[PDB]
Order: sequence, then structure tokens, then C-alpha cells
Amino acid sequence: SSGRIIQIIGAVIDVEFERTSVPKIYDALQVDGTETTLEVQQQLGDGVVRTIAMGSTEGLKRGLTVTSTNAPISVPVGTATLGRIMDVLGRPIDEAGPVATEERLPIHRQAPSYA
Amino acid sequence: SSGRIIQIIGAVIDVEFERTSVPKIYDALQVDGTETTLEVQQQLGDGVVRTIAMGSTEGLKRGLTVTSTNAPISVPVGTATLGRIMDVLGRPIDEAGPVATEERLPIHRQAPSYAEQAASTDLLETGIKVIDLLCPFAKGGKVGLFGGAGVGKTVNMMELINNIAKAHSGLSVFAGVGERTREGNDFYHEMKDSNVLDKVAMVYGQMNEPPGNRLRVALTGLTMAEYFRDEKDENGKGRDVLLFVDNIYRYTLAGTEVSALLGRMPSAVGYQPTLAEEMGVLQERITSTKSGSITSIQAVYVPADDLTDPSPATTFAHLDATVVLSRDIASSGIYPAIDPLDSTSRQLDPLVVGQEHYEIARAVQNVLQRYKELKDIIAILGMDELAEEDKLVVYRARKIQRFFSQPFHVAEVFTGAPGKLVPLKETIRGFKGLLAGEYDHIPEQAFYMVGGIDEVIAKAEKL
Amino acid sequence: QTGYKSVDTMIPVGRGQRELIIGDRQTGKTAMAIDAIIAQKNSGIKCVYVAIGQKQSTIANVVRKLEETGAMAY
Amino acid sequence: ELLTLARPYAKAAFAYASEQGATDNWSNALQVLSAAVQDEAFSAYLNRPELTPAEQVKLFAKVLGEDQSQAVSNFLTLLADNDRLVLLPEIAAEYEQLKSQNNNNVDVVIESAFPLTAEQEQLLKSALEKRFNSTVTVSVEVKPELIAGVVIRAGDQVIDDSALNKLEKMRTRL
Amino acid sequence: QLNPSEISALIKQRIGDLDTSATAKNEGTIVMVSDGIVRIHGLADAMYGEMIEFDGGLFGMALNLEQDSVGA
Ligand SMILES: Nc1ncnc2c1ncn2[C@@H]1O[C@H](COP(=O)(O)OP(=O)(O)OP(=O)(O)O)[C@@H](O)[C@H]1O
Ligand SMILES: [Mg+2]
Repeated sequence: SSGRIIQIIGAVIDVEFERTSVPKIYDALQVDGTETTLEVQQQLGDGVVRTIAMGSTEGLKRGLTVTSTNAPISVPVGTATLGRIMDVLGRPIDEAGPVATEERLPIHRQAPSYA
Repeated sequence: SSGRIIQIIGAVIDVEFERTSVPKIYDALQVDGTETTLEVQQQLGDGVVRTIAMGSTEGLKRGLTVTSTNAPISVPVGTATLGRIMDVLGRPIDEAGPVATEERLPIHRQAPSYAEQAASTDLLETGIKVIDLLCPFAKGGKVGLFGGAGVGKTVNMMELINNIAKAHSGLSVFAGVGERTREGNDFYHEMKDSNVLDKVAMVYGQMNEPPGNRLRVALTGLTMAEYFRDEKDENGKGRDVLLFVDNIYRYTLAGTEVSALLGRMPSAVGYQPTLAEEMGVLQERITSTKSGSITSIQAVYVPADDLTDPSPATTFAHLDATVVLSRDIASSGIYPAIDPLDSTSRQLDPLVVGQEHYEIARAVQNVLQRYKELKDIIAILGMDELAEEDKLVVYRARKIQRFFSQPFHVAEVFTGAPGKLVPLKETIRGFKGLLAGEYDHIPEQAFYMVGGIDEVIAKAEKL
Repeated sequence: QTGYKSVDTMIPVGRGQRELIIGDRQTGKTAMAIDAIIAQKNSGIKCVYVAIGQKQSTIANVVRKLEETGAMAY
Repeated sequence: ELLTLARPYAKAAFAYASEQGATDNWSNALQVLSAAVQDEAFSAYLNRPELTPAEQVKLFAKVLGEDQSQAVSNFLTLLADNDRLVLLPEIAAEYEQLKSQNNNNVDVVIESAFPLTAEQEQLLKSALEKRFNSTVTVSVEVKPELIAGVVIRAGDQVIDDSALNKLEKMRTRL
Repeated sequence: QLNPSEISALIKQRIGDLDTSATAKNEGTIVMVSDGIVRIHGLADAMYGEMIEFDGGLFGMALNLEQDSVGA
């Protein structure tokens, strides 16, 4: 379902989840309150997980609910992104409205093979 | 009442016991699965102990039973080991069958008491020019060999071995401590072809075993030397025995390795704080006694030729001579290739060596060091522009360098293996004459690769 | 044999040694090792290489060079 | 160390139980749980990683049977949260210390070579009463390996009549 | 007291399922994961350097042997 904060230090945060569902090592996490997203870092175990911040650290209180996307960071990709300026999340900042591509690609992948 | 494997991390081992039954320190612990053995390092309460593995670090299973001996590490000793090579545990590693004796003694005795120091300092001669003139030895002394990689250092030690063996029934012993086993095998075979093993005992730690083994080989050799010296023969005084340390620095490093894992905090260089304790423990059991004596030779390595840090510093506070080998003197074709200007001994004293020998050494120091500092200007201009003074000085220095060229007794193939072992008195005579100039009229070549004045004059006349 | 006059003369190497090469970066240490390998083409002995912490492109380049010499047959 | 860690919990438990006089009940529970944690099987079952604090708490309630309390449950909960379950017996021991000193009773442990008769034991109880304590808790022990005599330990306080005297004479002669 | 307590423990919990039948010494539980470091619950039987297989079919290396866990 959802987890919530235990502690806040700088940009590193912790979430408590039920043993039934604990997020994978890299997944997008939606703070269910304010507008902030989290990236899974470690499988601290016993329903405990450690993460990093993607926005400001403020307004955040220990216990506020937060959900997983079961999916890592995926941003728009393609020619529609060209000639544009997007954020670290692919969100436009050039005030050119949303990008007209729905192709999405994760930020993580494996190194190209030797062959 | 047997302990079990409770936690293992690299080189540190821990065991649970029944709190009534607790092993004491430094006693062997018997792996009930394998021959591997454990030494107590500290008692962790509750029947918990900390140990180091003597032998392989394989085959280990958490919860494997282990027993003790309730007694310190004892290995066999006696004449039934000469010419045999043993492990850290005293077992035949030469495949020459088992050892013959059962005379087994522990390895952690205390240092000899104060009252039993040999009440008088002694001296040792080697029949070698540079050493017996500039590096005197006290029987029971401490000798350091620094550097040297373009020459056969082992050749030098083996020469000293033949020296002492022919010089005395006092046997010899070497311990492999982080041994470059190529050189160890070479030394083994060359002593073999020398046919001299009856006065030699061999234990090797060869950079392949847990740090404790390479730590403890030193104690093994110490114990052998002790007992062998203590064999009072037909007179009440046993022979004075000689020791060979493969490297003292590796002895330091052996403890240095796992100190932190032992829970020990690092030291000024990150080292083990028990450095000085173990060092003194080692050295103070190496002395001359009221009855008999023990001396040793220590092959020294220097990190980056730097001496200004604890690892050589502590050592130096125990040696008696600093034999520092010379590379470019070897490039000068000199057989011993030993530096004549840096090596010293605390034994250079008129009261112990007499006055004449001391003052001859003084004069030769002066002439050689003065010749060195003129090298630059000689190169710049030439001999002619120097005053007539010091021309004879240059000639005498060159002849001194030639005189130092000593054909080796035991190489078996370097010039025919000719021994010199010239008396100290004859060399005193020759160098006195050379300093006076008795023969400052002969090409230095006549002084090359020879010994006393007789050889020099004969060579000069034959040519 | 190493092909390099200095190396082959001043500091030889024999079958079984533990000689070491050391220096700063981009010093042909890679190249020197490769040349050493090449030299033993006619020795009949075998030769093995290990790559550590390097971009795969580098390794492929080296391999291609060896095949260009055909050395990557022994 | 471990005792140091246990200290505050003992203080809290003692204060509360004394304030509720249920000190005996908590002491019994403490003995029960100490025995419980002593069991290898019970611990290994408890330390299985798939168990939230609730599992361990309810397990302790079950093994305690109809003896627990809400304060007991809260205590168990808090210790499980920080996983301090391990050092429980020391907490119990200190708790005993607190009750003894609070009731001013002193517990005294005596070892004799030969077994004792209640006459002598009462005599010694009276004697230590003359040592000016409130009350005494005598635990005797037969120690025939000891040459003779009775050795009495009150914490740091010890009095001897056995072989030790002889050890003293030998060291004296030397 | 002591033995009665033990028996009462066996009473209020019978055997505790033999603690899941000695908790399957040939089974290792995934506990703590960070940066390619694996913490394992159980699996008392261990060599210094065992090959460690997983449900994923991959392999790990047995390095650290602890009283409670395993470092791999
Ligand atoms: N004997 C030589 N003659 C001419 N060029 C040379 C020689 N040795 C090396 N070089 C040149 O030096 C360049 C860089 O050397 P190289 O990259 O092999 O160093 P490296 O050992 O790989 O160092 P690093 O590991 O830091 O990359 C090469 O491109 C090569 O052309
Ligand atoms: Mg390179």
C-alpha cells in the first residue's frame, strides 16, 4: 500500500513498509502530501528502506504517507524533447507546455557488452 | 568439554568453552577435524577465546568442535634436527622422514635474567678485510645487513657460515621469515654442495601462510639456538651458536598484519602498539651468558631507503653493527661490495680493540672520506691542478679499495672459491704500511683481489 | 627476450621471474607489456593477459592489435 | 557494560512495580522470561527474521500464560523495538538488587565443606544481624573440596576460615 | 523451577514447529542488501569461500562468518 517517514537527515530519508510489499532497489516514490519524489537506495530490511530526496526537504514530517510506483525514474524521450529544456525529471521548465512524446525510458541500464 | 567454531573473520578466530574449563594463553588448540592448530591470544570471558590459526585457513565450519592441549607450543629439539628443514610446527617438510628425537620444549620462555648476562664483553673475528677492520663483532652481537640486490648476499652469509663452522664446533641455524623461496632454495642447495649441513638447522616462513606462522618461525629458531647453546659439553660450557634472520622487518610485519583485527588500535604509523614489547621479547632472549653465548645475523630490508620511521628505528636500538651493502663498489668489480664509509659498529673502541687498530681505522676513515670529496674537482680539472699533496692520498685510497677485494671462500664458482680468512694482525700490518706509504709506489692492481702484503708483493713481482 | 635494447641488456628477465614494471600514467607500460608478448611469438611458450578497470574499447583495441600480429593464436 | 545498558530499565520497572506493589508479580515474570531467553530453541524461534515486534510480544504473552499485564506488554514492546531482549536476565538481577536494598534485606551466600544444620544457620543469621543489617537471605552451599570452614560473601564483603589461611601461611614463610 | 520452566515452555509452545525443522540449514534468508553486499539469516554450514546460489540462479561468495548472519 503505502509507507511513511521515520527520520529526516539532509537529503537521506527512510520509509517503513509492510513485509508484504517493500520497494525494489530503484523505484519512484510519491510523497502522498506535498510535491516531492523519492528514489530507493537501500533495502534496510524489516520493512525499512533508505532513500534520497528529489526536491526540497521542507514541510516533511515523520509519519507522512508515501507510495511507490514500482518503477524507477522514466522520462520522456524522442525528437519532441529536442529544442526543449526539461528538468531532472523531464518536466519542462522552458514554459513550452508538456512534451508531446509519451515514450518513456528509465535512467538506469546495463553497460554495453564487449561484443 | 570441547570448544566449537563460533566466529571466523579472515585471520582471527573465536571459540566457546564451558566457563569452568578455560584454556590459558599461548597453548595449542586442536582442530577436531583437521591437523590445523590454534594459539590463544586473549580470553573473552564466558568461555570465549580469541585465536590465530597455525596452518591452513580452509575446511572451516562454524560449529566445529575443537580441543586443546592445555600447554604451550612445544616442538622437538636436539641434534636430531641438523641438516633437516622443518615447518613452523617442527614437522619434516624435506620429505626426509620424521624427526628422530622426542626432546620437545616450549617456545615462550622468559628473557634471560639480569644476573646472568655474560659479565664481560667479547669479540669475534671473521678474517674479512672491511668487516674485521671496520665492523668488529662481539660474540653474542647483533648484526644488520642493509640493502644489496646486485650481489649474492646469501653468498656472504654462507661464507660466514663456513667461517664459524671451521672456526668452531658452534653450529649454525637459519630461519625463513618471509623468505624469497628462490633464494632460500639456492642457499639450501649451495650449502648442500658445500657438504655443510651438520651444523645447520632450517625452518622456513615463505610468504604463503597465515601471519602467525611467519611470526612464530622466529621463536622457533630462537628456541633451537637457545637449547643448542645450553648443551654443556664435557667442560660445562656449550658451544657459542650463530643465528640467521631472513628479515627482521617481516617479523615486525607479521604482527603488524592482524593487529587491528585483534581489536588493537593503530599506532603512530598505524602499527601495532605492542611493537616494542614483542621486539624486546625477541632481542632480550639473544645475548651472551655466563656459560655460553648466542649471536645472530639479521638480513635487513629498508623501505624506500628511509630509516626515519619506527620500523627500522626500533631495530637499530638492538643491533651492534650496521653493515650497509654497496652497489657501485660491486660495479667497481669488488667481490664483497660492502661500503667502507657508512657501515659502523658500536664496537669500534680502543679499550676493546686496542689502540693501534682503532687509530688505523680512524686514519683510513679520514683518507677515504677526504678522497671522496675531491672527486668533483678532480673531474673538473684533473690531478695536476691539485697540489702534490693528496696525490699520494688518491693512490693510497685506490690501493685500499683494491686491498678490500677479497676472493670468496665459498661461492664454488666465483674465482675458484679460495678462502682468505687472513689474521686481523696481518691486515693491521698491511694497512699500517699502506697508510705509512711503505708500498705507495706500486700500481693499485697489485692490491686487487688479494689478501695480505705477501700476496700483493708476489703479484707485483710476477707482473 | 623483450626486444628493448635497454631492457634486454641492463635488466634481463628469465623464465620464472617475478619482475615488476612501475611508473606514471600513459607510459607505454601497456605497450611495453604488449611488445613483450609479441617477442615470445617464436619462443613456443604461452602468454596470458588480464585487463583490470579499463574501458572495453581499450581491450578490444588491444585484441585487434594482437590479431593484426596474429599473436592472439597462442 | 551490558549491566550498564540494563540499568535504566530496571529503575523504571522497579519504580512502577513498587508504586503498584506488584513487585513480586514482575519478579516472577522476570524469572520466567529469563528462563525463556535462556532456551536456545525459544530464542532461535524468536530471532527468526520474519517476525515484527508484535509476533515476539504475543509469543512472550503466550509463554507467560495468564500472568502478564498491560505494563508488562508495554515493557516487552519497548524492549523489542530496540531489540534489547537479549540482556533481560541482567535486568531481572538488578531488579532483585533493588528490591533487596529497598526492603533493606541483604542476601548472603555461604559455602561450607560439610553440610550444615539449621541451628548453625540460624546462629549465623543472628550473627550477621549483629553485623547490623535489617534482614538476611541465606543461601548455603556444600563445598567439601574446601578443606573446612564456612566462607561468606555479601557482595564485595568476604570472610574466610578455609584453606585460604594456609595459603597465607605459605606466602608468609616465603 | 528451572526444568519446570523448560517444560512449561514446551507446554505453552509445543515444539515451535521444531523451529521450522531446524530452519533448513541448507536455506539462507535474504536480510540486508546494499551495494552488492548481502546479509543472510541462517545457513550455519559454511566454508570460508563457498559458492552461494540463489533463487535468481546467480552466485555469491561466502566471505564473512558471524554468530548471527553471513556477509556475502
Ligand atoms: N616505444 C614507443 N615508441 C613510440 N611510442 C610509444 C612507445 N611506447 C608507448 N608509446 C606511445 O605512448 C602512448 C600512451 O602509452 P599507453 O597508453 O600504452 O600507456 P599505459 O601503460 O596504457 O598507461 P595507462 O594505463 O595510464 O593508460 C601510446 O599511444 C603509444 O603510441
Ligand atoms: Mg594501460
